[PDB]
Amino acid sequence: VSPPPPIADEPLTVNTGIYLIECYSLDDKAETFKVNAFLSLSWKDRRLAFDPVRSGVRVKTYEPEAIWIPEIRFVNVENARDADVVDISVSPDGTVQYLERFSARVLSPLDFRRYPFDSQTLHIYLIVRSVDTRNIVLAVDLEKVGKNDDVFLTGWDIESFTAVVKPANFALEDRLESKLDYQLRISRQYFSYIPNIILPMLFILFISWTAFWSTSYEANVTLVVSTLIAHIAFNILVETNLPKTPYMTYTGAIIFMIYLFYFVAVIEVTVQHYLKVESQPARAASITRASRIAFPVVFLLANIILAFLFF
Amino acid sequence: VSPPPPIADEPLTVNTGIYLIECYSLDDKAETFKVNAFLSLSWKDRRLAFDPVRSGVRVKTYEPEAIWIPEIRFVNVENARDADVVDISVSPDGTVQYLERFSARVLSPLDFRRYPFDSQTLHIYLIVRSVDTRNIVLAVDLEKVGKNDDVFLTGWDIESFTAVVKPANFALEDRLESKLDYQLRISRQYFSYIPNIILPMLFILFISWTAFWSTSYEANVTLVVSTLIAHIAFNILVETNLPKTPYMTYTGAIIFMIYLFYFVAVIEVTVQHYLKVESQPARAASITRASRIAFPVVFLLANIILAFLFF
Amino acid sequence: VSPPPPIADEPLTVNTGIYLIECYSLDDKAETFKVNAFLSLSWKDRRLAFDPVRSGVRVKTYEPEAIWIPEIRFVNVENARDADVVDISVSPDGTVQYLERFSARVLSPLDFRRYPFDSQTLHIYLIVRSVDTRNIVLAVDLEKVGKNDDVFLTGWDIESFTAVVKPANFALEDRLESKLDYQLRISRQYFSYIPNIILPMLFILFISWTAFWSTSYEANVTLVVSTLIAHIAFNILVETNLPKTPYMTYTGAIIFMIYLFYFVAVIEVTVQHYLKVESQPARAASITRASRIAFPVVFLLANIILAFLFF
Amino acid sequence: VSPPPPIADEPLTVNTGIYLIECYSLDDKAETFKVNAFLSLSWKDRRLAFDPVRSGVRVKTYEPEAIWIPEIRFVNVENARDADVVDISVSPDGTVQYLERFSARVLSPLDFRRYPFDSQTLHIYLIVRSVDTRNIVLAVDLEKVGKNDDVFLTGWDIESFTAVVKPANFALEDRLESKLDYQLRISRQYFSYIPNIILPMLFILFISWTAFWSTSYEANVTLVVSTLIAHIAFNILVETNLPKTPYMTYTGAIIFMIYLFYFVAVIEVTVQHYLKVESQPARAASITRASRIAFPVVFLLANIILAFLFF
Amino acid sequence: VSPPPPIADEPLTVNTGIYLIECYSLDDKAETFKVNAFLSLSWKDRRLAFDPVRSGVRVKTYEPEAIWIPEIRFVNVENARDADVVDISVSPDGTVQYLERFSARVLSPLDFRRYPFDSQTLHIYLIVRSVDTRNIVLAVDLEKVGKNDDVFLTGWDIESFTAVVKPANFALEDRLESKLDYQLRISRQYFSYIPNIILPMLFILFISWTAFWSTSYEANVTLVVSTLIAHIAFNILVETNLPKTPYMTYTGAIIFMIYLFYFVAVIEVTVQHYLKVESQPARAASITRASRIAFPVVFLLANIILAFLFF
Ligand SMILES: [Cl-]
Ligand SMILES: [Cl-]
Ligand SMILES: [Cl-]
Ligand SMILES: [Cl-]
Ligand SMILES: [Cl-]
Ligand SMILES: [Cl-]
Ligand SMILES: [Cl-]
Ligand code: NA
Ligand code: NA
Ligand code: NA
Ligand code: NA
Ligand code: NA
Ligand code: NA
Repeated sequence: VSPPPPIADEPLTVNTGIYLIECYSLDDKAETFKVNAFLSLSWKDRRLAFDPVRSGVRVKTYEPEAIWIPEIRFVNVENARDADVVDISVSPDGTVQYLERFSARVLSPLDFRRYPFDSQTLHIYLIVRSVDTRNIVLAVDLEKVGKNDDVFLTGWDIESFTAVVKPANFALEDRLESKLDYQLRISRQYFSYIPNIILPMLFILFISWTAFWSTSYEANVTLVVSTLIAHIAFNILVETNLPKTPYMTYTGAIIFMIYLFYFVAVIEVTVQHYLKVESQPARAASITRASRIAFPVVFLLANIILAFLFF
Repeated sequence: VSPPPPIADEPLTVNTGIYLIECYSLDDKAETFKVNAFLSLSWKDRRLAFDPVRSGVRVKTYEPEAIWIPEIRFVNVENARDADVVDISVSPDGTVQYLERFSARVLSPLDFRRYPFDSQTLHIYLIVRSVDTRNIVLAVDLEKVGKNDDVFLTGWDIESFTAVVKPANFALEDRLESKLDYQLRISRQYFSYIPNIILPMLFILFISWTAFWSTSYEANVTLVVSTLIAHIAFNILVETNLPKTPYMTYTGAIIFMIYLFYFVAVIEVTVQHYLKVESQPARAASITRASRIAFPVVFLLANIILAFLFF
Repeated sequence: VSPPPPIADEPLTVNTGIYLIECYSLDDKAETFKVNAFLSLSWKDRRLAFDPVRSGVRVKTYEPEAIWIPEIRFVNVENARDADVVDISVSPDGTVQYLERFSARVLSPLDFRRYPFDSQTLHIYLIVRSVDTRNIVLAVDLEKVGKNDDVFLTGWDIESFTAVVKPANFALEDRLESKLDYQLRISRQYFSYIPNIILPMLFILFISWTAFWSTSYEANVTLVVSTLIAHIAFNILVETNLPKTPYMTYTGAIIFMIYLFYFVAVIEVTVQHYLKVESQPARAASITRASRIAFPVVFLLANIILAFLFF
Repeated sequence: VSPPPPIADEPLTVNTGIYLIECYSLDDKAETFKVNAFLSLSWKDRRLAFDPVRSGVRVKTYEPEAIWIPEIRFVNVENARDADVVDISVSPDGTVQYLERFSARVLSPLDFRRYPFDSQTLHIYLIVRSVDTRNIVLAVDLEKVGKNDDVFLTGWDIESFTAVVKPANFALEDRLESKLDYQLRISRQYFSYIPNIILPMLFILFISWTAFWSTSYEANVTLVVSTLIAHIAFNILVETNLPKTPYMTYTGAIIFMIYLFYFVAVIEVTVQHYLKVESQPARAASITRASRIAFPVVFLLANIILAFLFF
Repeated sequence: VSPPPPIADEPLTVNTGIYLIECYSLDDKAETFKVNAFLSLSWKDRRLAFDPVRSGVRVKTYEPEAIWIPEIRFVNVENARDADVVDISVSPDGTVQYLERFSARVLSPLDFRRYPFDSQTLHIYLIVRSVDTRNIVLAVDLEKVGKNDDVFLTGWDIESFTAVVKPANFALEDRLESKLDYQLRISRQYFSYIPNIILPMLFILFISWTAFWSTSYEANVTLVVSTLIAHIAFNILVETNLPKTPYMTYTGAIIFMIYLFYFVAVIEVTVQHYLKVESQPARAASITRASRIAFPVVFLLANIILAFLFF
């Protein structure tokens, strides 16, 4: 088999569509997601044309090996897609309608800057390479792009699944390549982060601030050091759910800042004890009373600054 | 091979059945389960009809390649099922009996709202896409739906395996699609959660309440902060066995609420110490004595409220 | 190819044997084990019979495709076995000798009631489904059942590998099915649990009891709470190596009971401090002295009761 | 099929190229990385030459089975590459142009000495084994070596992808072997290590040094021991992201050194308490005051020495 | 295809060789290692004899399916090897030279008694089963046994790769089997265990001994209990890298013994406090002073005894 011959000098247009059946396993650390979908292909092959009257058939079915089929690949996949051909239908003018169901693990970078209040645009890049005989170009049949209503991605909200209609045509290894960008827009369900990480982390921080209403150094050291350790546990927990980024994430920024608050609280607790031992408690009392206001105020303002820089 | 031709205009009815052999790996985080089962298919193909008197044979056995077989797929699977054909039998009137043994990893959402006292309905969706020549519709042969007595799903009780007899017929990418819903009803074995998570979590909480019978601030801080850390460990342990949900689970609610009790216990311990330092112990004594009753009472009532909202 | 025809009305007897080459990966949480073995099959096929004199051979070697071979399956496997045919040999009277080497992941429930002093019976269920043409029944050739001397299952002692000689014949979807039960008896190597979990867990408990020889409330609180946290760590460690069971395991029972001992030790430490503060130390001394005997005595008796109930 | 015959006595030159499409999963512990790339091959097969004016066709497209193709393998792969042939083109003179898209998991040792400020040279070794008929030698077509602009390796910066043009020709098992070295130069994005591991580890260390401004032994013991435990947690966290090395890494050296600082701080806190109990506080005061300067000074100098030895 | 016929009555000798290309993933817990190697095979099949004059060629190249190939298997593999035939060369007398490149996960028991200062002998067992027509025996061609210079097993030193030249010929299921033992001798790189586990574990132990220079019970309890918890963390860390053994490992013995030292240190700290409360500090001072010498001395002697018993 060889590619369909051009009537004039035109490129062969392969119309495409992706219909999502299942979306699962969005792995943040790996920056991958698994997909199960229909891939539809359509092109004209004059050599397969027929007259309906003398044939007695309005449509003709073929086996993949019997006819020429464009070698369509995904750019951003781990391994080649697992595909099973569903149907190959030919109309009288030789218009081929190809349908396959596939499953693939897709590599798509994620922007963690606003985590866990982030949104992402996942990409599925469709590609075809041209042959010596002719140039093969991809197109989007919008009527064949979509997703099942039941498509759920655990921990995410699916906003839209659209295709950038104009392909990116370019040369690769001295042959032209036609690339389409299918975009799946998603937004993270931040809900669970509030009772599981955010609030517990705030509670332990506020508990360390009770040391500003205590003159007991031994108790103060216990309050600040114990809560700091619990903060380290949350920092470790958060970083296990995320890849290493060359930038600060919103959560990472807050987590990092909270260490400064623990560090300054230890200085305050030390200064307070030192003065009381040096028979200067009036003074230590001034520092402690100021700290009761300063710590929550600086915490609020620093958070407003951070939220502003990130959102 | 091509589909059996219609006598009139009727759709081809493919009778189905699923008989569960093994159920394993119900993964809560992934919202998947693995299944090993028999898939039974039955349809009439008049082209295969024969005379039983002259043939002397009641049944003819065919190889899958020799005859036309409907392309039956599962909607909610990770990858296409791993199937092995067991038997193909044809009756004299041309009724085909197909039997395969398959294994598949099934995607089925779980409702964690009542965890670990939850029940689930797992789904296995069977599907067929109509061909250009004719419309294919699915039916349930109840005589071929079931499960082996030894079918065990570790940590769950299997209640029933039934099929919704009426298929969901709909158009998808300009063809008809016939979908059947096989339902596996299961209930979680909550037993182990009691001695492993629930009771240990209650013991540490009650231990924090012994601070209401102590005037030692240093010991009190140690009691409340140490048990709080142990509570954080249980919170982390619980969240590792569960996916992130856009809602509160029953366990999540209790775990979250317990933080409030630790937070208020720290305030009480602080207030008590502050008053004793300020030479107001009679007052501190009133707050501490009230706390001895208030803490267990509010804990009981808050739990009754939560159990009511969730069950 | 079709099954051997019956001389009278007899079912076809397929003689079986399993010879274990390798046993590995007994996964307690998954309740699976991996096996690498020889599967031997033998049956009479008269159509294959030959005269040794005429043919000039005493044995005939065929390829699997050339002759009829029974469709033998394993019931309790995750996926169908990975098998490679080693030999097919036909004797002059049509006695077929089939040999394959296979590997499979087997599902076999485990009873954790006596963990880590437990013994198990792993099962490998061989099955055959009858054909329209004839009924197929399985038998055990004891001369072909065994295991390599070097077969080792990490963390277990292999006791025996035997087969229940009488098959379980039953109807499944109006066809006879013949099931054989191959049993691998194993006993857990409990050794390492003693220095790694049991003794460390007892040491920390005994350390909590030193609080019965101390009047220092602050030190007592530190002793009991710190050791309780270490006990929580061991509880978590143990539960990670085990699946969730709808029953109490021996270790689970001891682990759970030890919490009660920590809880009562906290009450004692609290009561002691409360009385001393209330200027009643003579009394507190009576409770503390009683506790020094009561705690180890009740611990020993409770352990004798538990060991009795479990063994 | 057999290899192309030599015109004189020359070895067959197979021109190669690797074009990276995707780079993912650089696993530090496993010392592996996954790659998805184009592999291009070119050689002269005179038996395939044709006339350009007579034939009318400028290029002939063959199926892999139709022609002789050199058996090209990767040395440093876990399993054989997953490959799909994209195109085979023959020019009039018989120059074959082969193109495949492959995916592979590559074993490539990493030097962790400067971790997390390390750079690596990943290798992809291409190999060909000569045949009895003739010797096969590899060459690099630099026009066919490259990488997609979008190639991202999470947590790393990709510097260059080049090939050592001169193959390593050697005898192995009495036949010639021709090996090419493709080099992917990468540098680790150390950014995230600063707020996640480095700074938290420095903060806890500085917190231990507040014990040099405290006379309270009980508080000092709590400060030094608690922070040491947090240091152990960071040591464990770091070692989980790294394989075991027969050398010290930069981070490993710092982590190890910090233990010495905790050890000496415990000695100081002990010495201070001992002297105060012995009614020698003037002296304990001299040791404590010296420690306030000595600890940060020795820490700075030891770090300058370490950075010098490692960079 | 059938086996080559014997000239007299001798068994067919299949000469073997294994050349290691890659060694990776030595998994201590699983007692497995992955291997990528060349498997060379050589046997005489006179039925393949040819005249170079008539056929033109001096050596014939065959496809595996075209000729008889001995069914060579590995005994100790999880699944059947992933193999790809590199060459099948037949010389005029009928001597076959077979070369395949394979990858396999090998089961090989490990002796952890001296861990992490242990050495191992990994085995790769090659096997052939005899057929009816004739007996097959294996031999080692030493010229074809070896390893690539670049072969590295992360965390191990490779000493030698040799074969036991004499096969183990034995009967199995009424047929002969010929088994060869390929041995890979390795020694563990213990380096990293010193700064990561050994020294940190010794530092925390020595820190607990500072309690012998302190009269503060509350500080002593904190010193001994905190370091004990850190010791538990190291015990857990070590046991995660190792399988459960029915014997004591060297590290396991030291780790276990250190618990006894913590237990006795708690007794000492308790005894000291008890006597001081009972107004007997002179005596308490004698016990504490003795402990300062006894603890390090008994620790040194117990380690000399253990090192002696293990090495
Ligand atoms: Cl693809
Ligand atoms: Cl499917
Ligand atoms: Cl099976
Ligand atoms: Cl029955
Ligand atoms: Cl029957
Ligand atoms: Cl390869
Ligand atoms: Cl093998
Ligand atoms: Na084609
Ligand atoms: Na068919
Ligand atoms: Na057969
Ligand atoms: Na070829
Ligand atoms: Na304390
Ligand atoms: Na063969």
